[PDB]
Amino acid sequence: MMPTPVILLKEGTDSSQGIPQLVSNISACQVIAEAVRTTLGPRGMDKLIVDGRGKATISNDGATILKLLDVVHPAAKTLVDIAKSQDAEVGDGTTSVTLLAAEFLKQVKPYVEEGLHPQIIIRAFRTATQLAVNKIKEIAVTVKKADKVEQRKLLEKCAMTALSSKLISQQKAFFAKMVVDAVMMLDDLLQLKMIGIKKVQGGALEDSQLVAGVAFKKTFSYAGFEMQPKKYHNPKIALLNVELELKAEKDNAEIRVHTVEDYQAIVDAEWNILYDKLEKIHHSGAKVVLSKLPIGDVATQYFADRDMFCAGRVPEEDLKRTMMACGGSIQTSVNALSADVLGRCQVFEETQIGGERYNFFTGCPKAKTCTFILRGGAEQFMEETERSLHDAIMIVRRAIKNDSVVAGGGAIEMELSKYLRDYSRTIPGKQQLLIGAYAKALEIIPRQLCDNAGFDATNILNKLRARHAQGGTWYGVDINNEDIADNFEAFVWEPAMVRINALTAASEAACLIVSVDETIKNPRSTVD
Amino acid sequence: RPVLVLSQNTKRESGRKVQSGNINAAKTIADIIRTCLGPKSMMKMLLDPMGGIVMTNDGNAILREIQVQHPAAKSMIEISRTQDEEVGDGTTSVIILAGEMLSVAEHFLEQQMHPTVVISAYRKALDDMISTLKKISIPVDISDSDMMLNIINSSITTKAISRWSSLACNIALDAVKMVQFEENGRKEIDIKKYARVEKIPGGIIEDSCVLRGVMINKDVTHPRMRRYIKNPRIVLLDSSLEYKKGESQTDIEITREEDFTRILQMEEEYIQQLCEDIIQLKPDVVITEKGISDLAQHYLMRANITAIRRVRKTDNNRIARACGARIVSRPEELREDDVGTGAGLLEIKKIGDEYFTFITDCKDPKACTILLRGASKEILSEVERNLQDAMQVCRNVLLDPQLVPGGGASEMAVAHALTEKSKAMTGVEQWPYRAVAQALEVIPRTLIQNCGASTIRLLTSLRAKHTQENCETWGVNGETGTLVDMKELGIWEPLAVKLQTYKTAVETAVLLLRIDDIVSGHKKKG
Amino acid sequence: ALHVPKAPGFAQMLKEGAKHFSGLEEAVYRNIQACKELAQTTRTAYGPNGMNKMVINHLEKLFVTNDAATILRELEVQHPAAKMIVMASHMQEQEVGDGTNFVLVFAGALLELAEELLRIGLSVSEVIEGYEIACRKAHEILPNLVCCSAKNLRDIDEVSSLLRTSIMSKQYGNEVFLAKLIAQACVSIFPDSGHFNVDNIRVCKILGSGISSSSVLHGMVFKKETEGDVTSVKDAKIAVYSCPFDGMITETKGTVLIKTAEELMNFSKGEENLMDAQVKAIADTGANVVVTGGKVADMALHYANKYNIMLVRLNSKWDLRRLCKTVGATALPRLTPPVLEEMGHCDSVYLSEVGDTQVVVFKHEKEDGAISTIVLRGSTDNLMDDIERAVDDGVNTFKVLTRDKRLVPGGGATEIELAKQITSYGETCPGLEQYAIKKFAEAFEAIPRALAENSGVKANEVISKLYAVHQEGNKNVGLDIEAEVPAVKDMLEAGILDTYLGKYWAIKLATNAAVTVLRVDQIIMAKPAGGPKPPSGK
Ligand SMILES: Nc1ncnc2c1ncn2[C@@H]1O[C@H](COP(=O)(O)OP(=O)(O)O)[C@@H](O)[C@H]1O
Ligand SMILES: Nc1ncnc2c1ncn2[C@@H]1O[C@H](COP(=O)(O)OP(=O)(O)O)[C@@H](O)[C@H]1O
Ligand SMILES: Nc1ncnc2c1ncn2[C@@H]1O[C@H](COP(=O)(O)OP(=O)(O)O)[C@@H](O)[C@H]1O
Ligand SMILES: [Mg+2]
Ligand SMILES: [Mg+2]
Ligand SMILES: [Mg+2]
Repeated sequence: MMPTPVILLKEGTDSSQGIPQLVSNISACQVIAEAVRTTLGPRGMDKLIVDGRGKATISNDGATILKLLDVVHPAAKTLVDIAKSQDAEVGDGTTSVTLLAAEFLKQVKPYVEEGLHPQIIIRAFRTATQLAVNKIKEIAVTVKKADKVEQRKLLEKCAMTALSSKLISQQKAFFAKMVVDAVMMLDDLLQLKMIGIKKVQGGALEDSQLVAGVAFKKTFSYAGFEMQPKKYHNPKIALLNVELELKAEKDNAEIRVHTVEDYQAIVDAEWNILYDKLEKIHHSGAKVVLSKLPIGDVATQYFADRDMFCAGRVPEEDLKRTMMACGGSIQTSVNALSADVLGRCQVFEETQIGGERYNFFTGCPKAKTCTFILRGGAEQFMEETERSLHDAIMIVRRAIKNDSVVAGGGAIEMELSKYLRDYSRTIPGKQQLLIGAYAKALEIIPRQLCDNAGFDATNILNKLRARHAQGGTWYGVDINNEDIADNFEAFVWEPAMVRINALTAASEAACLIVSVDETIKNPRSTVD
Repeated sequence: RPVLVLSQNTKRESGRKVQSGNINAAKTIADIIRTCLGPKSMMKMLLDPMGGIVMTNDGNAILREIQVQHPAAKSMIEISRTQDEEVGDGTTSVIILAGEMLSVAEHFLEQQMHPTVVISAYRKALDDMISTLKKISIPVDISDSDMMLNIINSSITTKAISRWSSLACNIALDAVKMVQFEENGRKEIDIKKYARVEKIPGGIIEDSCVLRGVMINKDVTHPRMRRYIKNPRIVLLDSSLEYKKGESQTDIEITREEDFTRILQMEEEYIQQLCEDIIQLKPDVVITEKGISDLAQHYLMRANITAIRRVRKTDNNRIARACGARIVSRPEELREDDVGTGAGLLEIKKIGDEYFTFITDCKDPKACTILLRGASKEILSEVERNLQDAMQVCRNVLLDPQLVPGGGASEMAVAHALTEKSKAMTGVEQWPYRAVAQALEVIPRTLIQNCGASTIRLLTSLRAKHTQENCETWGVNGETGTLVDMKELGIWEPLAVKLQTYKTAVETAVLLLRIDDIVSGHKKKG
Repeated sequence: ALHVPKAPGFAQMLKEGAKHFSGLEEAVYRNIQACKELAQTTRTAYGPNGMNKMVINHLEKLFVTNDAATILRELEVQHPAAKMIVMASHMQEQEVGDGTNFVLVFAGALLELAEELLRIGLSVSEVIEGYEIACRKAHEILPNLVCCSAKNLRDIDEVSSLLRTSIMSKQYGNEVFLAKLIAQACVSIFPDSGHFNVDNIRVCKILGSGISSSSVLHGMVFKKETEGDVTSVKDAKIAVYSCPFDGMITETKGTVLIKTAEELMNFSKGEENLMDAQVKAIADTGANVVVTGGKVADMALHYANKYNIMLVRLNSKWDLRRLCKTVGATALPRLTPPVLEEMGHCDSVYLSEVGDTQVVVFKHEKEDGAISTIVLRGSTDNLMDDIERAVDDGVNTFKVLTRDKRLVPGGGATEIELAKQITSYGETCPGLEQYAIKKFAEAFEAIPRALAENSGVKANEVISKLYAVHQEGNKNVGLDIEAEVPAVKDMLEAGILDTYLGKYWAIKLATNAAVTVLRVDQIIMAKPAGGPKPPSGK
């Protein structure tokens, strides 16, 4: 190089180009994939990440682990992005996507080092991915009967498969039944905001319950609250968005009087306004009053004197769930509290759960919402239980959308690898090597499963390859018996969309990484 | 903690960047001295780190007085030094040619051509250039002094000494002719050792001359000596003429009263014996590279002998060559053949405020000194450099009596011949061949640029002229910017210088084209 | 005798951090070298076989693309000459929308050959004059190189074929699908009136399902949720309000002056009754969807829920105007019920979830409307951004085709023919201008050379074959990238074509930038300042 008295780019700009740059990109992708390798399979392990604030997060979820890592390598961030994409679109497979992408890049690295043109590799990946997706759609097993029992069993099996890698895998049948029950009560959109997740410290995992209704924590009761009865047997619920307090009529309001009689009249008028609101609420027949805005002590004592229940400052989403379950309407005005806008539940009760008070609305027959109350011995315990249940919920929702399943345990990918190898053996030969590399790369997941289980990956892979070649589509890794088994008959079921999205995203990430040849890093501005 | 498979201070570069940097560094080196070529060259002032000033237009001196960091520039500096040492002329030409060849090679390197192909084409072109240069050469009768003087004048027309051309040419020719020596069937010139150049600031440059003998900045040891001897018999020595300690430890032990005086008297007697052994040959001048004792001076003046002491070994060797003497390290072994007869005059005269010893009338001397008088030390240094160039050119012509046309005529003729040969190549390496062939046009182009005329019109006219049959001696007139027949202007230059220039330029291009990786920062590990 | 003082005059008068460069070697060659460096940095992304580049700006924002204009935007270019060439490229992007890499490559080649000409002995003025003459000759030749015309723009297949070439340079693997999408979106737009608006094509990027799952929608998509409880309307009668969905207030100052208890008790009840009357009046016109640009009052939302009116809030007024154009409504400044002319109609409005984000869709069933939207799926944000850049290039190509319908062969065929014709013209012109004209013609070789280099073949063999075929008389023959060896093929049948205006404007701007760079003789750079950006750029 030369000093170049006036330089072209700003001083401090770093540029890397050529084969070394792409090889380094592949190595960075390998490094990222290594961080989630041991989290895959029933024998997977959890990771603990501590941030600068000292708060530790414990997760088996690949997307969460990748997000927590402060990745700054531009090529490595693609793996995190595709993990986020897989979590958003599907909700499961956030580790398989990264493993597949890194394995693709690793398999094609030797060809890159030989000077092979990246466009050829990109075309080979596109062809292989299209063929693999078509094969998945072709061989996916579906039942065209719409049988309720069969559909529920399929959903439960999919939830169990999605759950048999987390800390709650011991109670996976229990939690899968809970998740299927929760999802089946959503109406048509399967909105996630309609499934509440409450975490209460203390108690065992089996103590966790699903409320066929709505439940939320007690919200800063005022004085006189303890005189209110805490159990009703057919209450009418008045959902309100109203501040039941003595307060200024308006922010800009001002009262100008010149007589003590008018002063007393104004005071009595404020009191009468509050009491008129309370009386309009009371005459509606409602026994439980929930408000999004604060309810004052005067209103609390007024309701206590009438054997009523009040709870102010209820969170908005909890009020929405209460409306969806009991079947009323949130009223910003109490002037027309007809029976149409009043909720109704069979039993309302306030009980204690692990040192916290919760309000229970059970017995709703037309409920379109749920509430999970999760019990655990630690904060991160409950958080990871929530993450596992979220994975199961996404899986069950996707299965509701389309009941197409493929066998897990790597069986689907071994079948895809065999199909792609057979296809590659019938092409000129420049694309043959790359498609064969793709097929070999698809074998990472069963190998990773065997490695995590402490198995002999080579022997299991050889047996799987021979079995698939000689006949058998759903033969995968059997973790319990340290052998191979028909995973379809073992009910290791995954929705086809999970693997479809995984292959698509991994191929797109690999093609994007390979397509780059130069990286330019401008100097940081305002480093401070 | 930091692993560092390699050391932290190690930095590595590779790829197209290295080649571009090397070629640009060579181009910059060439651009430094591009303007110092031709009869219309402009001088430059160099400030030494020691506080001195060098004012010159010689390419090698300018490049030597520059410190660079890019190793390609170091290669170019070494190339200039090699050209100066091998032939003494053509340093600016070889630097410019190397730069131009590297530029035209970068042209192809920007495309998808491997440097090995360019190197092979360059080597084929170098062979063809050598063949054509040998073809267009003409012979020279070395016995003709007029032709030799004309060749030297063509050599020094571009230097600051050109204003006094006949004087400098005669000085160089006479020095080279009289230093020429032959013994035991081996011929030698040896301008480095003999033909010493001594510069005394002051006087006028017209008073500069080559002496038929030697000059040293020495005076007689004693004022009673003779400062003017007509036909001296000179004796040269290495050993001191004084009492000295022995090699072995030789402690004495004195117990008698008369032993001390005896020791001192025997020291005196040893000095007397050495002086008598010297006197036995009846010489007139005694020269020693080491000290001469005061008692020895007395004993020599007793015999009317002029003595000079503390002379450098190189100076004493030059004196021996000049006066036909032989250095003797033991006076008791002094033979008649060792006494130097042949010097026709010895004179100690004072120039300015210093005494100088002249042995300047030798008959058939094989060594000489060049007395330079000038305005100052920088002017005299430049004059000495120009005289060195002239003597190197004269020696090259004497060794190789071939000549080639100057003024860029040889460049254009060889370029045309190579271009004509290139149309039959019908390959992929013909393009670098033709490009490096036409890269020779940078010498006439630089000459025209320095003259100040129009480069494109004159160069096109010269190419059209060289496309004819008998036009290999058509070059550029450096003073008027006109096309002339080079055999009419008569600026010819030795074939050896041109061959060395072409070879060195092509070899530099090959060497620098071959490198694509640079690693630096590692320790010497010595 | 140990230091060289500054020369008396301007050198001593110069400021501390200032720099002064004068003369050929010190200014012009340095500028040419800087421009050549910039062109070389951008060169590798040219053509279909161009490679994407990860560019990280000063804000740690990652750009991966092969769009030359974007790369130059995100690069901290410091040299003034390179800045000038970047300005020319950005002007080409603004005027046409494609051809920025061509501008940069042509300017770099022109400046390199200008340095070569100056070295052989030509003057700057002679080079500039020859370049201008050759540019005029090229602009004269160019209309004769037109091979085919668009000849239709309301078709789908034909316009898709036209736009395939423009978005084949970027996203070389899958350009047919993107061409079909952009063609459908542009054909929905561009009514019987010849005016075509680029802004009417909206791109909404939703993450998750790969770019092959992208679709075109006749309407608008907004990534947010509804304020009310109604989430789907089948015969939308949207009424758009540019005012907050709340009781209008005085602009001067509000103060409720209460003097009696009756007023204090009746104020809130009267306000509620008034707002209920307003909402009922709005609903009586049949408006089942209400869109507002401001906040929504709680009582307003309650009374809208009571009357089953879907509420959508648009914070950005540009989105409000675009929605008004899409539906055919007028933004009411007040909360008055809309008359039949101001009430927009959309055949379906609903709340939906695509991937993860919640979206509100104003969907038309006809294949028409003022605004059309392309929803882009994908697995990465950067990939979706690159697809959006390709969509912008396709839309700009469609706009250029609407302006001028003439097309020229691509893949270096037009460049090679132009070089041949300009060389033939310069072979006849006497004087020193012939060297500059021939160098200008040779500068066109940088396009097929770059295409061949990116494709991975030998450029010299491709160029020699191109000259051979063009001398034979085939003006529509160019580089064939679907081969492992240097080969050429006729590119009228291949359908690889370029817009005439794109080439015309690119040539004009590149030549102008080159001659403007050459005109500079002295540079006086002031001391750099660390100011918080010039106030003009904010
Ligand atoms: N009972 C099982 N036996 C064998 N393999 C299983 C079983 N359950 C799940 N797997 C495998 O675990 C993999 C998914 O691991 P997991 O960490 O749960 O989700 P992710 O795909 O996000 O990593 C799937 O490829 C599946 O084949
Ligand atoms: N009177 C002249 N007219 C034209 N050219 C000349 C004349 N004298 C010398 N030259 C040319 O100038 C060159 C010598 O330049 P010089 O400064 O000696 O360079 P270098 O020091 O590298 O030899 C020779 O090639 C010769 O052809
Ligand atoms: N299929 C193809 N075969 C050969 N050349 C092509 C093909 N498609 C496009 N090109 C060429 O690529 C060039 C476009 O390069 P591009 O990357 O778009 O730069 P810019 O964006 O500055 O136009 C066009 O000149 C065209 O001739
Ligand atoms: Mg899973
Ligand atoms: Mg010379
Ligand atoms: Mg383009």
